[PDB]
Amino acid sequence: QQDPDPSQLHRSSLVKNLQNIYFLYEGDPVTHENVKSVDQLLSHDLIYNVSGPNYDKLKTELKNQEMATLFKDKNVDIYGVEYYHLCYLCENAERSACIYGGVTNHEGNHLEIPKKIVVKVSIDGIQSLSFDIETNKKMVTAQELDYKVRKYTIDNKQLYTNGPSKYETGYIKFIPKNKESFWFDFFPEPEFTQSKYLMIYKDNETLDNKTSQIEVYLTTK
Amino acid sequence: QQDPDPSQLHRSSLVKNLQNIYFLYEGDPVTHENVKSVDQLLSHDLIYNVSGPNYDKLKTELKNQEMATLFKDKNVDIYGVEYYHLCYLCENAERSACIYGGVTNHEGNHLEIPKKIVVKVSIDGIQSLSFDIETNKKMVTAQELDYKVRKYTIDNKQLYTNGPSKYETGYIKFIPKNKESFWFDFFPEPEFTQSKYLMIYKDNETLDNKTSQIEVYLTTK
Amino acid sequence: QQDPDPSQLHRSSLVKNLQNIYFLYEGDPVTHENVKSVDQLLSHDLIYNVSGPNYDKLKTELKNQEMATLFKDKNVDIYGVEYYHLCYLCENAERSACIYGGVTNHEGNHLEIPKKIVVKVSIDGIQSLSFDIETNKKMVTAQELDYKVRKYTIDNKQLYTNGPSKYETGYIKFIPKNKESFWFDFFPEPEFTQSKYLMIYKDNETLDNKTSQIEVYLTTK
Amino acid sequence: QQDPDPSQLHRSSLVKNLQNIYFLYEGDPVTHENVKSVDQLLSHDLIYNVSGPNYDKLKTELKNQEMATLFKDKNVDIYGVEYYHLCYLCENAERSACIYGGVTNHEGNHLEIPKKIVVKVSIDGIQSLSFDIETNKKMVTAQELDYKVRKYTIDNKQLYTNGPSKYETGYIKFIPKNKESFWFDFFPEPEFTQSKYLMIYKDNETLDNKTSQIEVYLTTK
Repeated sequence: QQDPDPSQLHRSSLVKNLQNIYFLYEGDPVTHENVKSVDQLLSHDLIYNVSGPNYDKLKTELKNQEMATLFKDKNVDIYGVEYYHLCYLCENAERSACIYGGVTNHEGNHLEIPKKIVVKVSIDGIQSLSFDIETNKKMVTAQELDYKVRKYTIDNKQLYTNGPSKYETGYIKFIPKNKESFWFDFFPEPEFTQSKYLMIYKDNETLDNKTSQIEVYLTTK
Repeated sequence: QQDPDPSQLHRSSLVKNLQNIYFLYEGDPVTHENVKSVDQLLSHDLIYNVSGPNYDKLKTELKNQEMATLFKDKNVDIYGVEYYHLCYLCENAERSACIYGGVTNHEGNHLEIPKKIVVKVSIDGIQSLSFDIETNKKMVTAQELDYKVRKYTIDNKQLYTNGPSKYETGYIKFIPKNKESFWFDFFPEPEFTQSKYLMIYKDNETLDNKTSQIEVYLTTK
Repeated sequence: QQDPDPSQLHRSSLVKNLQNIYFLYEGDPVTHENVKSVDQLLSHDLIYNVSGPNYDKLKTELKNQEMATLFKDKNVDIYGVEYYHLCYLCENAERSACIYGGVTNHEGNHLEIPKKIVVKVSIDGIQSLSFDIETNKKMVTAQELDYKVRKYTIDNKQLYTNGPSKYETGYIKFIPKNKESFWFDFFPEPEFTQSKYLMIYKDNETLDNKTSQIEVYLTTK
Repeated sequence: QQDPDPSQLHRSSLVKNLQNIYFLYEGDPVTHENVKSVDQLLSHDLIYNVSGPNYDKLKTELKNQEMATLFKDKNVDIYGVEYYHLCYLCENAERSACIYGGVTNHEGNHLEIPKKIVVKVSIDGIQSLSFDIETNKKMVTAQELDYKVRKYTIDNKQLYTNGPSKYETGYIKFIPKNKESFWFDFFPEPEFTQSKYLMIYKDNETLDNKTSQIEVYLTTK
């Protein structure tokens, strides 16, 4: 998925209700360890009886029925950026949260020593700096890492606010060692929803954290 | 409103998902001072551009169009028990909260010193102890008084928990000076939703707090 | 009930999307004979696996838990005014229909030949129209008779159109023999929902069709 | 669409509620000629003030923001398989219908005489039948042609029933003179929703009806 050409990046200043992007990235992510599914709603999601602040039932929509049946009877670890508005999990659940992807096998995936990852960060075409992020998994979802990056960038250089952004465009690029690199745009469409926007994590793309690489590109104005 | 015949109270051991009542009275209420509505969905509701931890638009459903148009353009104070599940306010709002009633005119309703109200509590027929709640309004909603009552007994007598209750039945009774006593059952029907249950606050019933009385009847059954 | 003051009646000229009331009463009602409930979502409702043009699951919301368990294991006949928008039944049902009340015991309730009931229509204080409706039930819901009456004047006197009504106010008055008269206002509040408006049927009010009388009062403009 | 691998096809006998695919193709399609969008909910959709039975507001979801804006101000023709369950268009619309794609420019896309297209059907490896479908458009969406192929095989060869299908697997393959051939699975995943399934039409794929071929492949258990 070679890189976006300028015109291909969503312009933050046309976005309406941009704060709903901020709330996803400024808050805490959903994280659970050594859990196993207890039901599913469609054939391509799995439902977990886990709890966090604001929820006690968590649904994740994966790539298709084959990925879901895969993880269904497996103890896994989860790390997702959740939403509530338009989250659908069970007719009787009043405190549910939803994510896409963020699923990995627990058995064996744990790192005693946490791998630190360099985040090369560019602005208006020049590298302005970098920062490290850390993960405890040998094989991590690209989602878990895109979040740690945006959370840091939000609180350190105001990537998102409860309001307008400073940057016009932005995307994060995951350059695996092995195949095709791939990117995510930091801004949604003018009129969007948190659930449609997060579909970027639905592919459950997981990648070797010792070998991969992370680049971020932003523009001002 | 004749007091509950015993076969008229809801049995807690029959409630599915009773923990959803717990979250309502254990968490903080929604409060705003001297605010004005900015819109409405239906004729009997009012929408406020106000914020709290998980929302930034708040809707109150009042008794009928009459009552909503009565407060529509007034500066009011809001004291309410809010819900998110099944809360509908606007097609574009992704961070909404909803309540029933809880509205009092702001201007001239403030007490300079809080008024204590004695709350008598009975368990299996015996007067077991009294505690006080407080309010800053001369005219307060039964709702504000009911929430403070239930918050205090959830954290001190374990009225509710994330799971079953010590108690089989319970209700709170208001005895106004000027008129008819009324009461609210502390447990919903077996299969309920928080929005349906909170409708006890829809009529926006308000009391003179200097002269109101509160009694609570709980059974251990 | 006390007959309505003109100030109590809703002015149709104030209604937004009045055409939503038209579709309810121009369309076929939902009817089924000798059936029994198979489930329920909440305690005040009953679900029937019965079919019509556009649905294969039908939910009826009754007065309270008491009334729903009263009819839960009985063979009943159903006669309702249904809606789709905001109809909630089951997470797995994509073709649902919803009504309020309209439920009657089937055993012994059928009449050999239809019982005709006269409907007196006053327009602006002058009663120069009479028409009949008929039912196959000895104890019929007000709902059934009311649909009957509104369907007839929608097509005969243009009570409703896909647009405004030539009538400003209008209401139907049921007059039982033995007990209390009561009425339904033909127009809803300015901004409403079909689900909200149809609650006039939730109490499942049933009467003797041999003896009950019907009057309708409309005002032009 | 690389032609399907036998393991890539969805087996109809695993599907829960296959009748919900049946009602989409046995029912009439939504068709409108020379209409112009009027609004939009999200950037990738367009809403049309058009009617049909059961609806008076129609929404189509296209590929993305660029596609909605391409047709936004255009007079277009619409031909789509509509759904109601989980269709959202507006907070005030109680009668809406939704589709994916199905949009073609109106201007000079019409044909004096319907183009007749021969449909090649194979069943378990042998081509046992050919029938004709027809379109009035020069450039027609694949959606429109699939609808006609399917309405035909439902009514004549039992492709779908209010119950299971006579076929275990099924797909339709489109072969455009020029570029890449593509195909659609006649069957959904086991637990599905109509809304998710119909996304096979979201990309609004369109082809020249004079030079595109339709081929149908079915297997029995």
